[PDB]
Amino acid sequence: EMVDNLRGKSGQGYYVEMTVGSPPQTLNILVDTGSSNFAVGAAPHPFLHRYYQRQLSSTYRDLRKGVYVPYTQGKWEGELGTDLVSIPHGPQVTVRANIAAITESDKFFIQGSNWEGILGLAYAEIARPDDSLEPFFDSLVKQTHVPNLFSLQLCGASVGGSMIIGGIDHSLYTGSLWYTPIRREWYYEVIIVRVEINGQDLKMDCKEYNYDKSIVDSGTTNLRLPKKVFEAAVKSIKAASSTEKFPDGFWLGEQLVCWQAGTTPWNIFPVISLYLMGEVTQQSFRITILPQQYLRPVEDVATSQDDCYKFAISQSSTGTVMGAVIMEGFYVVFDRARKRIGFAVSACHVHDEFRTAAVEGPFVTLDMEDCGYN
Ligand SMILES: CCc1cn2c3c(cc(C(=O)N[C@@H](Cc4ccccc4)[C@H](O)CNCc4cccc(OC)c4)cc13)N(C)S(=O)(=O)CC2
Repeated sequence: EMVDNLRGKSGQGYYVEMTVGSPPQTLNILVDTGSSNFAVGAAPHPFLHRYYQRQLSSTYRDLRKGVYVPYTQGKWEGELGTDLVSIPHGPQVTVRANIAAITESDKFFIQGSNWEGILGLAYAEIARPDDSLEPFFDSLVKQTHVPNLFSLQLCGASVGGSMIIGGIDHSLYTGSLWYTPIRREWYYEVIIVRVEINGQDLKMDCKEYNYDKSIVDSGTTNLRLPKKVFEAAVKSIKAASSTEKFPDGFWLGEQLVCWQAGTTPWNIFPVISLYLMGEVTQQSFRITILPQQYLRPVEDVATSQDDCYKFAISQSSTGTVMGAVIMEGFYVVFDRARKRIGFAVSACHVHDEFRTAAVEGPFVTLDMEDCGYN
């Protein structure tokens, strides 16, 4: 019943339908494992088709406290309160939850995105103003009998997917689920132990891959990498694809690359393998990323004699972010109850006739180094 309950536009997030207040007000809400505040547009905005009207909800309670939340992209400010919330195509329950009513924002809402708010699915430790503001999923678990776990199947301009709350839907993946430990419960922080481009190790001290943290983040589009790792990755992808020369602006994500419709040279771009820490000492597994994932299609009727793409790997000063283009084609299980993240090949997996995205292991390392940065 919960399958295919996500929609979205490429590069603009995935959202689920929710209702807030009594009587229920329907809003589309972006699913974000990279933050912990539930917030909704609550005042008119040029890019909002609708917004939360507190005056029409008898169950709304003002907490008489303001809140400000800056993301990597965009920021908003709002007023804290609580109200009743439901998920029409999720669990059939109603819970009272904290809600930030967004009254002002900057570069947060996206023109034509079809969502009006954001659902932060991470832990209280990174909630604003502080960790006493209980996140939605915590409220959901406390107030209902829903198991402490959710899974995301994000599929690759209209896109779709499934958010399954309370369990795992085996129809959504094939093969085995591999688990990596959640290192610390704030973001969904994980540990990358090795990175290869077309089978070739980048050969860095593995702490570099996790400077200063690595997270799984559905609310971020790109694979974001620490500067040192980003430069190494680009050098290696350039080398692999050297049969064609692209403008420096493409690698900086400032420019599109286009080919005649249907002629994208996928084969000249390498597969990227990210090895994640396993649940056993010095063991790991890898997820493999095809160019069909990290070259993101940019839909534009004006350019449609061609297929055009943006490079969806970018530089970070705040650690590695495994964003939506990494999650796409995998079934990702956020197993909060057992403090682990599971990965499996998704039913909507990425592949052509030569290569397939994969989740595989086990791999062993002799080096006994802890790859966590802290
Ligand atoms: C999906 C819209 C989007 C596009 N892009 C990006 C983007 C970042 C974020 C981003 O910051 N997303 C946060 C949520 C969000 C979703 C839609 C629109 C605006 C923001 C996400 O929560 C980031 N999670 C890490 C983080 C960083 C800083 C403060 C936080 O506070 C708790 C959380 C969103 C987009 N870039 C930096 S990027 O390199 O992935 C490429 C462009």
